[PDB]
Amino acid sequence: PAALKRLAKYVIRGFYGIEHALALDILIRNSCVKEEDMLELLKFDRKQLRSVLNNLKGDKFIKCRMRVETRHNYYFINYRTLVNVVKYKLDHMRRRIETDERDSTNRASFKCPVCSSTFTDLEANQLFDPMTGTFRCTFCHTEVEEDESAMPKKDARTLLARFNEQIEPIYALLRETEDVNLAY
Amino acid sequence: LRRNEQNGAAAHVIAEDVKLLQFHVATMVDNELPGLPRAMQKSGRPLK
Amino acid sequence: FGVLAKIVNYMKTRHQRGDTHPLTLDEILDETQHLDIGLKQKQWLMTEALVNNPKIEVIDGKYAFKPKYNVRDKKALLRLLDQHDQRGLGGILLEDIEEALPNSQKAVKALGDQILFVNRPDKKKILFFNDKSCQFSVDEEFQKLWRSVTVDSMDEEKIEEYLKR
Ligand SMILES: [Zn+2]
Repeated sequence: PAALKRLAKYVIRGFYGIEHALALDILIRNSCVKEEDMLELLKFDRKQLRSVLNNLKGDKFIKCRMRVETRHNYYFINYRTLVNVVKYKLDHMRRRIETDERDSTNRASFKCPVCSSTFTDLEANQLFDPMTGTFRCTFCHTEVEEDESAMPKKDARTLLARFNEQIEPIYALLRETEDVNLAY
Repeated sequence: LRRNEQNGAAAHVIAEDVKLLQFHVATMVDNELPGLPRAMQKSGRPLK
Repeated sequence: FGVLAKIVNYMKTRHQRGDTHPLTLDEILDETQHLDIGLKQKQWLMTEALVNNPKIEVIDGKYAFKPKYNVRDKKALLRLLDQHDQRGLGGILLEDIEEALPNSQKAVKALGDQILFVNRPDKKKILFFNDKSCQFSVDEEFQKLWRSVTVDSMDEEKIEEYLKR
């Protein structure tokens, strides 16, 4: 290993449970600590430790194969996958938030106070008075209501920039990744 | 199931919940499944 | 032999006093309202059998220092935790009360110092630690929007990154 994976997992704990964070830190030794040896050292309940290890295994962080022999859980910390897993997690996340941004720009735009029946901007001809100028609802000629939200007045959002900034430590740590090792 | 996934509930909780969801859907499609329990109407009468 | 376990409980309360000093059996037997005759000799045979397995430490000379972990201060807690996290991790609910002031002022002395006390284990367990490096404060919406299954898509992650590349 190298400082890459050390700092990486150290900052990766920040997402999952801090109870999982202590267990991840126990990978300080790559010695592949066994489940019962972990009960001796981590001492978390066998059920709590089992749940925690399984949750840490599911996201492809670590891999375990207790053989048979007392049985010895083949604990691990698969670092080669770790980097790709974190990259895909942010890769999907950056996509989901940008799509949420763009998909939030569409709305009916109009309403009637009574009858609460949004129409569309396209209904202007039906929802209008040749004379009075105020847009009036079809089955209640008493509408005045314009837009509950006018439009994306602000820039894209503070949400996207907030993700950009709160993750600048993660971006910088993946810049420290910088492919230190060309191995498998 | 949606709330469990939202909260990040236990994997076994989600697994059993998905099992029950599958059972309910398959039972609604067909209540005469081979070697599986029958969904009653709280009165002993199997649902149609 | 039951009176012997009672003597063990007595010396446990003696630890609780914090005035633990090198002692012997006669003074304890007197203060616990029991005599000194051949009965003390047979119970001392049992007591030496105890000295063969005295997890509650009962040594022959200067002794009775039960707690496998035993120091007494806020600095003591800090430094023991420090060396143990150099060893890597540790701490249980019984350690503090066996080692130090009576089960109060300890969660207090932990929360007061720079140590943000670690009570993460089960309701009856406190794995003490002091955390220095920052758990990256992540918005809960970001903390759990991060939840996209990706539970067994290994080759899929390879190819997906190769695609976005
Ligand atoms: Zn109306």
